[PDB]
Amino acid sequence: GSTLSLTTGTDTLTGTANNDTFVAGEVAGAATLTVGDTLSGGAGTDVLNWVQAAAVTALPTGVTISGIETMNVTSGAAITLNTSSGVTGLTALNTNTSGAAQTVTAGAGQNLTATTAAQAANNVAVDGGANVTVASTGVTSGTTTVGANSAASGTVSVSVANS
Amino acid sequence: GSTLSLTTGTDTLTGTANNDTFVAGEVAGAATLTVGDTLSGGAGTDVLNWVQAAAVTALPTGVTISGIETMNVTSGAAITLNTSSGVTGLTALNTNTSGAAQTVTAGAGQNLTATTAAQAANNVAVDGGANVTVASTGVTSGTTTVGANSAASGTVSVSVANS
Ligand SMILES: [Ca+2]
Ligand SMILES: [Ca+2]
Ligand SMILES: [Ca+2]
Ligand SMILES: [Ca+2]
Ligand SMILES: [Ca+2]
Ligand SMILES: [Ca+2]
Repeated sequence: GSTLSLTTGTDTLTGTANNDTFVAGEVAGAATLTVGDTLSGGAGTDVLNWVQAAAVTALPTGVTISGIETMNVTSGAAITLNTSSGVTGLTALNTNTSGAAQTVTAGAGQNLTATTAAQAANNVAVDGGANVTVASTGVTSGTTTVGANSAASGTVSVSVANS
Repeated sequence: GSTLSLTTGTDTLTGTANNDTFVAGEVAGAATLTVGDTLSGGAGTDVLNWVQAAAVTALPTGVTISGIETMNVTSGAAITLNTSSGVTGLTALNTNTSGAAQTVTAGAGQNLTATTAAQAANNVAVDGGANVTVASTGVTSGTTTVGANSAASGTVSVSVANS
């Protein structure tokens, strides 16, 4: 497939109907998933990689992801996002912190996986989704908490490591 | 092979499975190894050249280097990096200072070489790696120190010149 890059602007990106991958990285340390961004996939080998130094905070205004099967979200700080709306066609959501909190809610139909390194006193909380997986290492004080607001459609699989 | 250039953005670079070389220089004196950069090698003639006026500090968030055999790191200031993770497939790490400190840790299986010109009162400290080599010139006050925290798998070979 083809590889498509988001900018610090408003992007209107449309995939090849093939193995295509969407990059929502940084530009000068400025986020590229931004207001009004609309992304569209085509055929079923579609990936969105969202990577940011800054904390993920929510989906930004007017953003719509569609036809993209896998969403990877990685932050230098906390993640807080909800994906029960704006996002359609998403089978797999993977969220990644190292050393800060996570507060994620997925739509049913989406397999959530919340990987967290060096969790320390930070709290993971996840909700909704189809199959959920929590994978937390370096844990300490941190609560892990699943389905407190909305249960999973499928299986829960927490795992937690402490040193 | 083919020759691939990193930008001040998020790069998704994939080698030919051949003699390919990856350039991670500067753009306006802004680093090109940056958040979310993912690099991928293929076959075994793979080189990453990372060159920066600014001190090397750590691998940036979400960066994954993979399938790349040789990593060259050159800085106008200090180097501090650990490569026992994030980097996979790495047989050779070479780090280069001129007139500032070095604090490097390599994974076993990786041959470390820490070359330092005009060391002066700056301290070299290295750890881990397979074969390690320290090559220090213009030395003065500077301590040289190997395996204080983790020994080498193979041979140590320090050499130190003072004027
Ligand atoms: Ca597609
Ligand atoms: Ca954008
Ligand atoms: Ca698709
Ligand atoms: Ca880059
Ligand atoms: Ca290659
Ligand atoms: Ca290779």
